[PDB]
Amino acid sequence: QVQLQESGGGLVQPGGSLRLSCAASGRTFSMYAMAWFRQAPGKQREFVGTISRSGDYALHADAVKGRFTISRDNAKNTVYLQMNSLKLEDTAVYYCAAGAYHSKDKTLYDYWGQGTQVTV
Amino acid sequence: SFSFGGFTFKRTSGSSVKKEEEVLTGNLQTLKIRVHEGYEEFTMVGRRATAILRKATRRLIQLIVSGRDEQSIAEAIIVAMVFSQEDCMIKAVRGDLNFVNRANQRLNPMHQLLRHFQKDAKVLFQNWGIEPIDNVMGMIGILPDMTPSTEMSLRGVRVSK
Repeated sequence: QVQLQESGGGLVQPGGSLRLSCAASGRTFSMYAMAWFRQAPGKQREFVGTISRSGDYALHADAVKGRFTISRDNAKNTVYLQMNSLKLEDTAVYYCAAGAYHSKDKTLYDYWGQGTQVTV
Repeated sequence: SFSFGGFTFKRTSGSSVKKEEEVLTGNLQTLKIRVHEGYEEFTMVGRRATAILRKATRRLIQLIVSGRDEQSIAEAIIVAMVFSQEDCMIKAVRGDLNFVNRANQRLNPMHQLLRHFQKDAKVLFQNWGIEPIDNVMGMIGILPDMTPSTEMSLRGVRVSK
């Protein structure tokens, strides 16, 4: 139903900022909860944040809360990830996901993206 | 057994003592409601939804709801919030409530609140409160925007799909 493609990655200096975007081409974008995951080199996928179908209630991970924001525009079928005060430890491939539930389980998300490289 | 909001209520456990209380709405309007004072368990049966309710004196404790549509789950939640008589629901009323419809249909205060939120329940869900949840088998969460969640849910509401 939904395809996902991410953009906005690249090299930034420590303490920089990068707003990631995830464009979706599907039928009912509004009826899908979204999330962002990240996979550091030599490590499994790590939960970053999730967001409600409306966009009002978001939830982030203990390691990015206060520095990262997840937002969505349901009129443009896009969900963005604000990245602030970036660290060398944030260097990883960031993934975009969609599903029915607002969760931290990578298995509950059905439609996934390709990933965009971010290097700090 | 009595009917409320199209749902059939039956007390399965607990006891209560009816007490008349004067409450103040969000639009600064007084109401005389019969408060069932005590702990009670109820079963709610509808055409498209079914739920189990747990309450105390003007406090909803647990609501496990199931249904065929996300709309049918919303119907059961609202009725449970109104039946709970919580202050979060009274203070979410935006306007003075009438006790007589246009076509002379007198209504009791509890049915006045039910019809007000059966119409628009954005204020009720927003200010009801959310709480974190634990991964329990057969029990999922649901947010004020009817978004299912395995991490958060409307306070005391746990959908059992």
